Amino acid sequence: VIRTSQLIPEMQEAFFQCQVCAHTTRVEMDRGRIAEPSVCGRCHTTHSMALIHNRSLFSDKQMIKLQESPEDMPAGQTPHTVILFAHNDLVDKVQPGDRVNVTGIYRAVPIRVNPRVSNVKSVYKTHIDVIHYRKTSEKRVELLKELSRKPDIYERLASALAPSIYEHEDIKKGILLQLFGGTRKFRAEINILLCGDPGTSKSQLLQYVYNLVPRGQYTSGKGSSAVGLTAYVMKDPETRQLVLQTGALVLSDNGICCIDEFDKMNESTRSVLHEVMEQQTLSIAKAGIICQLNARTSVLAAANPWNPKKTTIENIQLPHTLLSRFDLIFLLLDPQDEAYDRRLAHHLVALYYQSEEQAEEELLDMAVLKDYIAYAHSTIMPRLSEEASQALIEAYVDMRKIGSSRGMVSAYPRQLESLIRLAEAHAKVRLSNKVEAIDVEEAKRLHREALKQSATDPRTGIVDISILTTGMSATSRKRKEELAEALKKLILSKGKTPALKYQQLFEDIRGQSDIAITKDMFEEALRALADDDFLTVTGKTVRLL
Amino acid sequence: RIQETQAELPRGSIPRSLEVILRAEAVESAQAGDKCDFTGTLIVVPDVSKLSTPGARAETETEGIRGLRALGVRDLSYRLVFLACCVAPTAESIKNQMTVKEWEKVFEMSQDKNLYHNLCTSLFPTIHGNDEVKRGVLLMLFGGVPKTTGEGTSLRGDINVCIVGDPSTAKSQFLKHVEEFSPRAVYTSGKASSAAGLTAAVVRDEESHEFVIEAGALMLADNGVCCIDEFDKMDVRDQVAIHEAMEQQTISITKAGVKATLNARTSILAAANPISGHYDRSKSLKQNINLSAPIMSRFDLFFILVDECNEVTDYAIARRIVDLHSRVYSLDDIRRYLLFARQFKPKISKESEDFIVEQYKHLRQRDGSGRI
Amino acid sequence: SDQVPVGNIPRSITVLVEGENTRIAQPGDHVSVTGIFLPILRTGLLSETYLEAHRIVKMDFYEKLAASIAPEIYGHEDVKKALLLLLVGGVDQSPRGMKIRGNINICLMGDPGVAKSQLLSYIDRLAPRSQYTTGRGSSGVGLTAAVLRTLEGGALVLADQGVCCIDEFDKMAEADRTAIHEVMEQQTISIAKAGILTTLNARCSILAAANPAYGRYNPRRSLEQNIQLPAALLSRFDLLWLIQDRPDRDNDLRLAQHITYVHQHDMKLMRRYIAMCREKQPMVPESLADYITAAYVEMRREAWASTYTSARTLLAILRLSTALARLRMVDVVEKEDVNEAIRLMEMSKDSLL
DNA sequence: ACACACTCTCCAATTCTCTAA
DNA sequence: TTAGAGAATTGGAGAGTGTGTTTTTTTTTTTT
Ligand SMILES: [Zn+2]
Repeated sequence: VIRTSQLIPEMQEAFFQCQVCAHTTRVEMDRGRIAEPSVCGRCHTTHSMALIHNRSLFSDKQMIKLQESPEDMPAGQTPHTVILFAHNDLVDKVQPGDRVNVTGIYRAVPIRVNPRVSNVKSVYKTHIDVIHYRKTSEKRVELLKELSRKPDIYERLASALAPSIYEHEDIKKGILLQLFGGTRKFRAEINILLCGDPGTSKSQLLQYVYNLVPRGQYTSGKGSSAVGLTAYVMKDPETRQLVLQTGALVLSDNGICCIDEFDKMNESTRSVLHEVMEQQTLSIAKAGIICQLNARTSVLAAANPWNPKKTTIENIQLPHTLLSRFDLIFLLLDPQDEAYDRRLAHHLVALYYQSEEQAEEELLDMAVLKDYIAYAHSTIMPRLSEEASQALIEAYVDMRKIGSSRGMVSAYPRQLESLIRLAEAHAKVRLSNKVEAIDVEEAKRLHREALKQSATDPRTGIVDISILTTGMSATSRKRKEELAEALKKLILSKGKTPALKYQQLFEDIRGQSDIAITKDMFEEALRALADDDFLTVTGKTVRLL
Repeated sequence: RIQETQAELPRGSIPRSLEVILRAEAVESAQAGDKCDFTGTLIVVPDVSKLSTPGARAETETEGIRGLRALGVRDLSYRLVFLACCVAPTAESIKNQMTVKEWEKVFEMSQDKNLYHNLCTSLFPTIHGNDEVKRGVLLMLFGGVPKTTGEGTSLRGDINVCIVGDPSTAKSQFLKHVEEFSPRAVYTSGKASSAAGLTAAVVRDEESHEFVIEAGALMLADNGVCCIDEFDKMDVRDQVAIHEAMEQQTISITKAGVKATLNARTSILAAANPISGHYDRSKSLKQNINLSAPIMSRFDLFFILVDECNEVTDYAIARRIVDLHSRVYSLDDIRRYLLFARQFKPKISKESEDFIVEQYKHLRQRDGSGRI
Repeated sequence: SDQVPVGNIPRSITVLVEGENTRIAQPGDHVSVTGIFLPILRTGLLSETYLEAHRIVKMDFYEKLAASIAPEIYGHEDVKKALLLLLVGGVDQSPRGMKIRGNINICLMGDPGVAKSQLLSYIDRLAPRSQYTTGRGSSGVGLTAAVLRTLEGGALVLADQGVCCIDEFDKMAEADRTAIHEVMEQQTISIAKAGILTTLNARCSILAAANPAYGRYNPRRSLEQNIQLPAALLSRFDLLWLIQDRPDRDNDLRLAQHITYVHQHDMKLMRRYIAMCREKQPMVPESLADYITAAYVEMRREAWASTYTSARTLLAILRLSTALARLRMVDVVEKEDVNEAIRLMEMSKDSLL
């Protein structure tokens, strides 16, 4: 199927009323022709009978357009098409893009040369008159209850995800927790980010989880993508009237939205994404249309730059304003392990011989997992316990204490929200109406592991929170400050002169430094000293204030 | 023209739309973007271009009906329309709305003791400490009386407030909280989510390749309150336009095909980050922040928020958060009282002039002794 | 076109087919037509005409076949074998939707003015179903299909059960790159006739020719720095070969003698061989899978010790070894096929240095 | 060349009147 | 009492007349 028309009304029985004396009569009609009365039989006055449109009797019709499917084509040719008409009961049963088998009567009709003239052409037009077309529980609850009461159900449900991926268990657990989510002020849903080299299996993983949830959506940050992240207004190709096209983020409200090549989206896209993830709504003001939309959606993103000398945010393009919103962040790269390659190749060989003897079992577990998630989502609301409250408070205190040795901040309320959401999701996986220490200890484990992998400074082997809140290691900050002080001292040592040449200062600094200072570093130091009201840069000359 | 609301659209489907007809007293009661319920009847409308009459002629993959005298040898086709008989959303006004209960409540508030602190507590119950900020932001809601000088120039009414602080702490809470409380308010940022940004912009309309305007945040926030986040990082184009918008409360455009003066009558509450994230407690605000002196001189009040890792304070904040998750005046009382209070237009007394001029003189000579 | 007089635009004529003469003719096909020439009936004294049709008339083995490819060109022995296996192809494995495709795809990186044009045009001439295009986006129709006032054309479309060749690939645009990416993934395309989302077959294999951004290739820099396509799609190709060449007295004299001699003064068997041998779809036994596992992990150990190796490498080895097994009249892959594929993929790196 | 709108004419149907069956 | 012929008025069957009828170069704003 390619396109479907709006619904068309169609006449069945005309209603005629006399203008002179209000007498009425009905006319059953003949293959499209109406037998209009010439005279009112009651009052014998000619040309006095009028057709009353809204008193007549009508029926429904629709026009559908269909194309031959790509498999049965001759090589290299373009496809053929036909027009179908469907009446009464069948009038709205298909939508564009899907595929059908149809039975009908093959009709043929003449066409007129012009709307005024009554001559007809000698070559007829044909269409299909549709008659039929075909498209190509307590037991479950008790099974789910028994399965949920089985030990290590959290590991089992996580293991069920993406059988093509053999080792990334804690990532699967994080994705499972995102699918379960918290419950309803504060944003209850979870956002996850995947980072590392291109060509890794992350896009396949997005496409896998996309296919597991009813309200799911999938698109790319590239401009070539099939549907945009931004809402817009356009003219209908049929009527040429305006229609409002909401973006993928709006459509995935109360659902999961998978985004690919996230790293190379443009600034306007980043801005609207920031708005959506902070406010959970989207604002529009264009062409006379002014409104606010609900856009409470769960984001799952895959990103790219590997370079171990620098942390994730230091390698990839995007700002800390966005990266600081994900509840957890994961990194994917090769381990350079012989046993890992051997196991991966062995799993690949097993997949080469993949067979119904286990494909059916994985399919059954997938169906049961869909039922498990749907049931849990439909009824379960985890609520706080004294043990969980104590453990969560202690976790926040641990993170504040971790910064105390450096005399600095290392926790703030958003971190505690991530722990709470993860603990609620873990409680819901157990089908528990109470969130409890079992959930919090696992939430601490996942959060600590995520901090270790995402926010370690590779220059020291220690988690540096300023990486996640400013985009750089504190090492970079110290180096920039030291460079600015060295530059200031160099200018002061030549302070008898009001203007110094840019290239001369670059050569002075680079001749006195151990680091091979770049043009960007030198200019950032100059800009810092200009913001400090110490100097003004006028082209190739640096001048004192 | 109407369209299926977001709640009804079945997954993967394109939206359907319908033509609605309004008559007599119901006319111009709905604007584009509104969501409403319509009551009436579905009707069938013919193609009027192919009928003929003694008064007027006919103008001229489907076929219509045939065989009426008025239709000649042409054929006639119909379309669906919805005729709506009714449509509804899906000073004296105060006297009409306030019952004796509301009158008694605003009277009790007028007679209340330490009402200032009571309203601070009632409007900002979640906040900890920082009373000066609460008093300052509360006063902004009451504004100030605008005045027109006899020669036609006018004097500014609204106050503007600025809050600078560390990304870890309270400044974001105030913005989102007052936005949730207040009527007719806008939240945005210096890194705006549209081509217009904070002030009006020009765009070419492809229906004629003709230049037209598009509204920015400060136009939509006219007669309201505007909340701007990450104000330290902003486009230069908007930054120049803000110079006029802050004091003259208007925006002026003069480009190809467009010449206009636009209103921007607004109270602004801005939030900003100091350089290096944490505020340097040893240095002035002017050394800490990114803003230039002309913009900075516009605001009537400034405040600074910066953290330190005191164990008891951290433990108290954590317990407050987890307790909130575990669970004097209502917001509607504040709304009703505020709308009552804003009808007063108090004068300055003759004796107050002496104190005002004295205090300004004292401030000026202090500034001259060690700009205002 | 060759019948048009100098400095003129070619003309066209309408032909009406009726009765038992229908469905003979095809687009793009040479024909000779017998008919009656008549004027069209109105509903001025000047009138259009057409031709009323009465009749329409249309106008070992491995080393031997390897040596038969491009004999005009000296050397490049294993490159010719790579192109042979490109024409033969591997097998679509199709295990219950966990698809591995059999089509080989390769890319040639050439120094300025090097002999690759002769080899490329030889494969273009040789192949029984193929097409050619150039990346500059010329005034004609593009890589994908296009619309006129019905849909038509496109190099990716017109080569379907065959191989398509792209020239000066490095000058492609983002539209071209996304089109190639979509063909590599789904082997189908989309073009909108009138806003409708029509879609169209593109089942063919791809052969790419590219040139460095400036001058000769530099061995001191990576191929990404030299050719400057993005690594994501550039690494799709099963094999990459740098066609580098330089002056020498005897070889230049031999070439000059050949060119001046040319200026002064069985494909049917090959096609039948590839027709009969490509009927095979050879499997692998578990012993060969274990052997490939050991070989692959050892190869990746050396690759990181000496990185580029990935799952794509393993599937390339499978494709070329199965393709060689198809070149033999044998129902299964064997050790020698894996070894041949391994030395071919291994030695290809030597062309870059 | 092929359709509406308008104007106009002549032929013979319907009733009055006188007459025969 | 029932029915047919000769004269007068009127309806409408029919004819005649008048008229209508994708594909290229250049500017402007804002995005890069
Ligand atoms: Zn009547």
